[PDB]
Amino acid sequence: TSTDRGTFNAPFSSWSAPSGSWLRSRVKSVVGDFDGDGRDDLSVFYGQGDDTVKTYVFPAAPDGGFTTPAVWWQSASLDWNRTTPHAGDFNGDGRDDTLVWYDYPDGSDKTSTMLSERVSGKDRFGSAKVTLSSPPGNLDVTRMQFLTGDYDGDGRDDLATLNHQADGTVKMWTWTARPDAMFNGGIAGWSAPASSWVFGSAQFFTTYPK
Amino acid sequence: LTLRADGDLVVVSNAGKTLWSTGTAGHLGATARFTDSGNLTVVDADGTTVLWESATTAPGGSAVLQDRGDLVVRDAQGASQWAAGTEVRHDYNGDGRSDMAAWYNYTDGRDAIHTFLGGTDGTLTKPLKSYDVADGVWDTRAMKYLTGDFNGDGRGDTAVLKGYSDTSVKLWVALGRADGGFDAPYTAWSTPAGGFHISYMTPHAGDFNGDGRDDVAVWYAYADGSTKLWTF
Ligand SMILES: CC(=O)N[C@@H]1[C@H](O[C@H]2[C@@H](O)[C@@H](CO)O[C@H](O)[C@@H]2NC(C)=O)O[C@H](C(=O)O)[C@@H](O[C@H]2O[C@H](CO)[C@H](O)[C@H](O)[C@H]2NC(C)=O)[C@@H]1NC(C)=O
Repeated sequence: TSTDRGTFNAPFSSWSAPSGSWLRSRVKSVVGDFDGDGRDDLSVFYGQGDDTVKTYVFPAAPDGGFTTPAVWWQSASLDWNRTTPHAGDFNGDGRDDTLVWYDYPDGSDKTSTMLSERVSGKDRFGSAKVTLSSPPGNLDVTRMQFLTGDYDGDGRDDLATLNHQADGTVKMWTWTARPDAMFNGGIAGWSAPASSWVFGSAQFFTTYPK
Repeated sequence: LTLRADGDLVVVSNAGKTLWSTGTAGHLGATARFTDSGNLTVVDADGTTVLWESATTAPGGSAVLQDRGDLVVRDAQGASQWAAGTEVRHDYNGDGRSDMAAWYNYTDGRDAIHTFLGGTDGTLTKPLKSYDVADGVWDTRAMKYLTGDFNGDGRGDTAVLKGYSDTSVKLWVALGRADGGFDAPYTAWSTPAGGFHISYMTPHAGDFNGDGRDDVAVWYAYADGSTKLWTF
C-alpha cells in the first residue's frame, strides 16, 4: 500500500493457493475496476488444460487484499495460446472491462470486447464481439507493444501501439473507442527509423505485465 | 380464385374479404386465361384485347392456387416466376386473419403456448393456452422461436430451435389447430453434438424454396469469422 510520503508500506499477503492448483505458467493477468466499487482488482485468463480460456476475477478487499476469485467469462472457441488480454473502460460505463487481442492461424488478428455488466445481481462479462480487425499479414502481434488508456480524454478508454515494421520503422497507432465499444480506424502518430528508436531495446511502462 | 361476372378477376380469403384483384371491373364478358407462353392474362369480350397480365414467360408451366394461401405461376422446372402474394402470415386457425402466439415461461419452471386471435376490427382478443406442460419437460435456457406454415395446411404452425446440454441440436415443430391452439411439438430435425451450435445459429422462417411450404434458413456465424447461409 502507498503512504502520503510517496513510499510503500511492508507487503502483506491475502489470497493464497496450495501447490498443484494455480500454475504460474498458465496465468495471463490484467487489472482494473471491474465492478465499479472504487477499488481496482485482478483478473486472470487461465489456460484450462486444453488451451481453452477461463477468466477469473479477484475482487479487492477494503483492506487492500484480495478475495476468493470467481469466473466471469469462459469460452472454448478460442485458443489460450493466441490470446493477449487487455483491461479498460471501453464504453464509459464507469466500470472497467476487457478485450482480447487474438492472433489467428490465418495471419490476421482481431480484438474481441467483453463489456462488464450485472445481470440478476450477478457480475459477469457480456458476450464477446469483434471491435477491431485487420487483413492477414497487416500486423504481427509479436512485433508490437501495447498500452491502453484514454488518449483523447473523451471518457472512454482506448488502445495504442508501437509496432515494428518490416523495414525496421517504428510507428504509433491509436484506435479510439466509439460509444458502443466499437473501435475507429487507427490514427497514425509519431514514427521513426530504427537508426533513432530501436524497438527491441525499449520497454513501456505498463499497469500489468505483457 | 374467382372471375366475377363484371370481368374482375379476384382472390378472396376465408374471411370473405378480397386480398387481390386485377381491377378489370365493368368489362362484362371478359375472360381469364393461361397462355401457352406461360403467362396469366385477362382478355376482353372481344377475345383480343388484354386488360391485365402477369407479364411472365414460362412455356410448359402452370398456374396453381396453393393451400398455403396465394396464387403462384410456376415454370416447367417447378420454379416460381410470379405470385399475387394473397396470403395471411401466421394465420393459426385459418379464418383469414393473422394471429400471434407466445411461449410463456412460468416462474415455477412449467411453460405453455398462448395464442391471441385477430378480430374483425384488427384488434387482438384475449389469449387462449394450449400445450401446457409440467416443470422439467423443457429446459428453456437456449432456444429460438419460429413461426410459419410448415406443413402446407393453409394454417400457420410453429417451431422451436433448441440447443441441449450435450451440445446437440433439435428442431421442434408444432402444428396449428383449427381451434387456434397448437398440438404437441415433435422433432422435425436433429443433429449429433459437434455439428451445429445454438449460439451461432440465427434462424429465419419463410418459404424460401417456393414449394408451397414454409422452411427455415440460418445465418450461421462461425467462430473463425466466416459466414454461411444454410437452408432446411
Ligand atoms: C458464456 C458464453 O459465452 N456462452 C455462449 C452463449 O452466450 C450467449 C448466447 O447464448 C446468446 C444467444 O443464445 O445469448 C446470450 O447472449 C449468451 N450470453 C451469455 C453471457 O450467457 O450461450 C451459449 C448457450 O448455449 O447459452 C453457450 O453454450 C453453452 O450453453 C449450451 C446450452 O445450454 C450448453 O449448455 C453448452 O454446453 C454450453 N456450451 C459450452 C461450449 O460450454 C455459449 N458458449 C460458448 C462457449 O460459446
